[PDB]
Amino acid sequence: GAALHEPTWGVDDGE
Amino acid sequence: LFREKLNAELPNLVHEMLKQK
Amino acid sequence: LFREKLNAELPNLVHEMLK
Amino acid sequence: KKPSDYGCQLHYKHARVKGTLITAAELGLVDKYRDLKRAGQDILTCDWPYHYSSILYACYGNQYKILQMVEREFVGSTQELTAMHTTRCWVGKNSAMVAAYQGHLETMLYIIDLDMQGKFTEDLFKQRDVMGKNAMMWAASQGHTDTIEVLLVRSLYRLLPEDCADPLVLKTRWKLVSLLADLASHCRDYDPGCSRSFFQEVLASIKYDPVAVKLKDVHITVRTLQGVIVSAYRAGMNCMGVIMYCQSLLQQARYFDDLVAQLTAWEVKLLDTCRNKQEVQAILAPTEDDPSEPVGYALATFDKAFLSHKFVQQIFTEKWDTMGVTDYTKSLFGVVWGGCSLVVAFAAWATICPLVVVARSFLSPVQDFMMRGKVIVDSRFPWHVPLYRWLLTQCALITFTVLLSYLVFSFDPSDPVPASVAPLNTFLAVWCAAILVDEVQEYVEEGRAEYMSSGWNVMDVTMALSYILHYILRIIAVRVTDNLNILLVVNDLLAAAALMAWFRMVSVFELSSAIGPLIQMMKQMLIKDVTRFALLVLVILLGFSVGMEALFQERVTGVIFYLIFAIVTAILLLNLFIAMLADTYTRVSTQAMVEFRYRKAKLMASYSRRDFVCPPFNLLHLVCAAVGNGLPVSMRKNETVPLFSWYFPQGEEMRQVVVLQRRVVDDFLNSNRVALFREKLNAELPNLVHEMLKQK
Amino acid sequence: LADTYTRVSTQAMVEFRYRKAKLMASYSRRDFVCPPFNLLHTVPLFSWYFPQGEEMRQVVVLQRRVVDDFLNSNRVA
Amino acid sequence: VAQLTAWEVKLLDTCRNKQEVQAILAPTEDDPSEPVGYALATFDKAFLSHKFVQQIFTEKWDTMGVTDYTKS
Amino acid sequence: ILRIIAVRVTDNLNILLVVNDLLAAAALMAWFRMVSVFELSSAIGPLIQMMKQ
Amino acid sequence: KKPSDYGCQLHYKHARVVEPESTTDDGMKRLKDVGDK
Amino acid sequence: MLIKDVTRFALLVLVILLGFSVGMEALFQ
Amino acid sequence: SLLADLASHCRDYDPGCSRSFFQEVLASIKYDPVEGARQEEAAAAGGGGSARE
Ligand SMILES: CCCCCCCCCCCCCCCC(=O)OC[C@@H](COP(=O)(O)O[C@@H]1[C@H](O)[C@H](O)[C@@H](OP(=O)(O)O)[C@H](OP(=O)(O)O)[C@H]1O)OC(=O)CCCCCCCCCCCCCCC
Ligand SMILES: CCCCCCCC(=O)OC[C@H](COP(=O)(O)O[C@@H]1[C@H](O)[C@H](O)[C@@H](OP(=O)(O)O)[C@H](OP(=O)(O)O)[C@H]1O)OC(=O)CCCCCCC
Repeated sequence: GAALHEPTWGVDDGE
Repeated sequence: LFREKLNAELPNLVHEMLKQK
Repeated sequence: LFREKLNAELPNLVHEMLK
Repeated sequence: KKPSDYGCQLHYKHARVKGTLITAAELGLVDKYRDLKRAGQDILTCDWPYHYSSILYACYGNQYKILQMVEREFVGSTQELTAMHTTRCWVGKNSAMVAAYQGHLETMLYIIDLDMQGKFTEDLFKQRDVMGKNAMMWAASQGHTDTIEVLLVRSLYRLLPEDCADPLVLKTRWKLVSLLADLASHCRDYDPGCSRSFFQEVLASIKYDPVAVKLKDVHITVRTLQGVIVSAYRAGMNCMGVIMYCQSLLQQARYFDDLVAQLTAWEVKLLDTCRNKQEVQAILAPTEDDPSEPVGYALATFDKAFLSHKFVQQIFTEKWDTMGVTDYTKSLFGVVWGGCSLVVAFAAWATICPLVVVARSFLSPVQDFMMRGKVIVDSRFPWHVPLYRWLLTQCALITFTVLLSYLVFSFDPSDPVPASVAPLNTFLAVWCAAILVDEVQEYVEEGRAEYMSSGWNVMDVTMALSYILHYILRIIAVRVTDNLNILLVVNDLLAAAALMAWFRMVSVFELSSAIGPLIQMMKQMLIKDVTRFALLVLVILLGFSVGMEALFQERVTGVIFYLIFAIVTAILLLNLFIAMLADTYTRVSTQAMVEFRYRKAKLMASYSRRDFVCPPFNLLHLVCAAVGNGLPVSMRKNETVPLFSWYFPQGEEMRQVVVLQRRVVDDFLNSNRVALFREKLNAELPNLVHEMLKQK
Repeated sequence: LADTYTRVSTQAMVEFRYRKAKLMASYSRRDFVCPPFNLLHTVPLFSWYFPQGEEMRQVVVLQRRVVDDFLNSNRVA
Repeated sequence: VAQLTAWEVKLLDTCRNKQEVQAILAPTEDDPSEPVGYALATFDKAFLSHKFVQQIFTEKWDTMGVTDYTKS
Repeated sequence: ILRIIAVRVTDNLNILLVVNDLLAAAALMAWFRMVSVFELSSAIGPLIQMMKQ
Repeated sequence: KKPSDYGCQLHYKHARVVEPESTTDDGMKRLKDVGDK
Repeated sequence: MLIKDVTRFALLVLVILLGFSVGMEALFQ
Repeated sequence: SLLADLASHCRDYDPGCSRSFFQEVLASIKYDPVEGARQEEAAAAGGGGSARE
C-alpha cells in the first residue's frame, strides 16, 4: 500500500 | 479491539475521506 | 508515522471537510 | 429556611453590617485646592520626613483630577510641568513612580497620556530612583498587574516609529492606543461637560479609520505580539532585535510567563529558519541602516536559548578557533604532537612577549605587523587566534599556581633579612598588582554586572589580596626592619592565597564538556545552597550550644537523652542537605548542554575582543601605553573593532545581505502565521466537528 | 534521602508559598499587641470584600469575563 | 481530585490582571461565599501558593514595599 | 515555680536536677522558635517547610 | 528624540571607523594578510 | 564508571586535594 | 436518575405498585429529556447561544 506515500491535505491558509 | 483494526488502517481511511470529501 | 501527522495536524483535516 | 450543605460550609462566617495643599490634594477636593492657590501658596510644598510635594500627593491617592486642574492656569511652558512632575521624593520617586508604587490605573493612564502628547520634555518613565527601580520595575515588584499592562502597551508603542507611513504599522499603533483608551473609558475631567474621554489627540494623529467583550480583546496576548514583530519589521528594524527587546520587557513585567516562553521559542524558531552560515550572519548583521547588534545585546541580557543554539555556536567557532585545534585531543597523534607544540610556543611566547610589548607602543612598523592579522584566524599569524590568547592566559595561570606552591614548599623562618626583598617573592607581588589592575580594567570596561557574574572574579581579587597583604605583612611585621608582634596572620594569609590559587586552576576546564558542566554544578550549589544552609544550621546550633550550658549550671538520663536529640537532629539535617544538593544537581544536569554552551559563548566573545597579552603584562604594557602617548592604544582596540568581520558591510555586499534576510525573515513570519492559525482552529473543534457531522 | 528528594524537588516552593499566605492572613485578622503590653493593662479579611454600588456592577461584569472564558476553555480541552 | 485541583489553578491562570483575581474571589451581596477563607480552612495548597493569590495577600500585608528595600 | 521550691527541703537530685533540665528545654525550644524569622524570606522559607514536613 | 527607547538598548554602542573600500567576501577580503605576489 | 566517571572526576578531585594539601602545608609551618 | 439506576430493584415490601425507587423526586423536577435535547443540539448548530458560550 504505497510504501512511502501517505495522504496529505494542506497546512496553509493562515492570516 | 475494533478500534485497533481501525488504528492500523488510517492511511486507507484518511485517503477515502479525502476522495469522497 | 501518520499518527504523528494526525496528532499535530488534526485541526487542518477538520477544516477541509468544511470548505 | 436553613442554609444548605454548601451554604454553611463556604459562605462568609461573620455577620457584617486643614489645608495648605497637602491634605487638600491627598483627600481629593478640587474646589478647595483652587481657592487656597488663589490666595497664595506653594505648589511644591515639601513635608519633612518624606519629601512629598503637593503635586505628588495627587498621584498618590489616585486623584488625578487635581493634576488636570493644575493644567488649566498654573503651568506655563511645557518645561515647567516637568519641573513639577519630576520634583523628587525622599526615596527617589517622581510622579509616575508614586502612581505605579501602588496600582493607580486612573492616574498612571494620565501620566502616560501626557507623555504621548509630548507635554513632558523628559522621558519620564525611563528615569531611575535611588533604590535603582523604574516606573515599571515598581509596578512589577508589588505585582500590580493592572498597571503593568498599561506600561507594557506604552513600551510597545514607543517601539513602533512615528515617522513611517505604512498601513500595517499604522493599524497596530491605533490598536495599541485604543487598548488604553478602552482601558480608561470613564473618569472624565474635573470640569463637567467637556468632550475629553481620556485619549483623543493620540488617536487623532495616527492615520487610521476603520471600515460581549472577551478576555483576548483587552489584553496583550500572542496575537498582538506577532502583530508587532511583523510590523516593526515593516518599518525597517532588526527582527532578531525586536524579538530580543520585546522579551526583555516581558521578563521585567514578571507576571507574563506565557509570553516570555512564547517569545523565547520565537527566537530559536527564527534562528534555525536559516540554512547555512551565509544566512545566519545575514539576519544577525548590524548594517548601516539599522546599526543594532543582537549578538552584542544577547550577551548583555544573558540570553541562553539564543547563545546556545547550534548556529550561533558556529559563528563564534569560525572566529575563535577555525582550525580544529580544540579537537586535537580526542586522538592518538594530536595530543603528543599538538601538546608538544604548546610547550614550545609558550616558551616562544614568554621569551618574545615583553619584546613585542615595547615595540608595539613605540614608533615602528611592527605595530603595523601586529595589526597584520585578525581578519583570518590561522597559524600564519598566531597572535590573533583567540584560542591562542586563551591558551597563554591559562599557561600563565598554571605557572602562578606552581610558582606560589613552590614558595610554600621551600619556606622556613630561618632565612635572613634578604628574604623579604627576594628574586621570587617580589616577582610574585608584581603579578598580583597585574591581577588587581586587570580586575579594575575589567570592571569599568565591561561594567559592574558583566564583571560580578562569572564566579572567579572574586577569586582573582582574593588571592591578589591575601598575597599583597602577605608580602606587605612580611616587610611590616616580620624581622627585616621592624618590631615583634603576633605574626600568625602573616603565615595564615599565604594559604589563604594558596587555597584560592589551585581553585583558580579549575578554570582551564571551562571548555571540555563533561568536565565543564560539573564546575558550574559545583559553583551553583555553593553560592546558593551553602551560604543558605549554613545560616539555618547556625541559628539551630546556637540553640544547642546555649541549651547545653543550661544543663550544667547547677545525670546520665539528663545528658544522654539530651544527646539522642542531637544525633537525630544532625541526621535529620544531613538528610535535608543531601536532598538539597541532589535537588540542585537535578536542576543543573538537565541544562548541562545549554548552561555549558552559554558559558562557552561568553568566553568566545570575551577573549575575541581582548588582546594577546597581560596576565602579568598589565603593569608592563600599561606603563608603556601611557609613555607612547607622552612621547597609542591602551584598551580601545576592543571597542573600535566590531567583534567580527561580517558586520557593517560597505558597498554591494549590503545589497546582498538585506536581500538575504528578506528570504529568511519573510520565510519565518509566514511560519508563525501558520502555527498561530492552527491555534485559532485548536480552540474551535466543537464548532468544526459539529459541522462535519452535519454536512457528512 | 529519596523520600524527601521526592518532596523537595516537587513541592517545596508550594509548601513555602502556602505557609507564607497563612502568615499574611493571620495578621489581617489579628487583634492588638504581642506578649509585651498584653498583661500590662468580625472585620473582613480584605478591603475589596463586598463591593457595594458601582464597584459591584463592575465586578459582576468582570467575573463573567473570566469564568465564561474558563468554562469555554475546558469545554474544548 | 487531581482534575479538580488542576481546574482551580487553570481558572486562576485565566485571570490576566489583579482586578480579575479579586472579581472571582470576592463575596458580593448576592452570593456571600468567600473562596479565600475556605482555602485557609481546608489547607488548600495548590490554590494558596499560586502567584495571583500570593499577590493579593502581599498588597494587604505590605502596601508600601518595605520588604522591597532589602535587595539594595 | 520550681526554683522557689529550691529554698525548701533539700533533695538536690530529685528536686534540683530537674530544675536545670527544664531550663535547657526552655531555651532549646526558644532558638528553634528563632527560625520563625525566616518564614517570609525566600530560599530559607523552603528550608523550614521541608524541615517541617 | 534620538535614542528612541530601544536605540539606547539595542543599537551598536561604539563609534566605528568607516573603511573606504573593504570587501567582506570569502575571497578578496584577506588581501591585507596574504600577498598579491 | 571507570570509563566515564573516573577520568572526569579524579582529575577534578586532584586539583582540589592539591590545593587543600598546600593550604595545609602553609598552616603546619 | 443516576441513583434510580443504581437501585433498579427493591420491590419494596409488598405487592404495592412497584415504587421504582424515586418516583416522587424525578416527578418533582420539571424536565422532559426529549424536549431538552432538541432545543440544545439545534441551538448549538448556530454556533452558540444554547445555554452559555
Ligand atoms: C538578600 C537580600 C536581603 C538581605 C537583607 C536582609 C537583612 C535583614 C533585613 C531586616 C530588615 C527588615 C526589613 C524588611 C522586612 C522583611 O519583610 O524582611 C523579610 C526577610 C528579609 O527581607 P526579604 O523579604 O527581602 O528576604 C527575601 C530574600 O531577600 C530572598 O533572597 C529573596 O529571594 P531571591 O533570592 O530570589 O531574590 C526574597 O524575595 P521574594 O520576596 O520575591 O521572595 C526576599 O523575600 O526576613 C529576613 O530578615 C531574613 C534574612 C534574609 C537573609 C537571607 C540570606 C540568604 C542568603 C542566600 C540567598 C542568596 C541566593 C539566592 C537563592 C535563590
Ligand atoms: C591538551 C590538548 C592540546 C591543546 C588543545 C587545547 C584545546 C582545549 O583546551 O580543549 C579543551 C580540552 C579538551 O577536553 P576534551 O578531551 O574533553 O574535549 C572536549 C569535549 O570532549 C568535546 O568534544 C567538545 O565539546 P562539544 O561536545 O563539542 O560541545 C570540546 O570542544 P568545544 O566544542 O567545547 O570547544 C572538546 O574540547 O579540555 C581539557 O581537558 C584539556 C585542558 C588543557 C588546556 C591546555 C593547557 C592549559
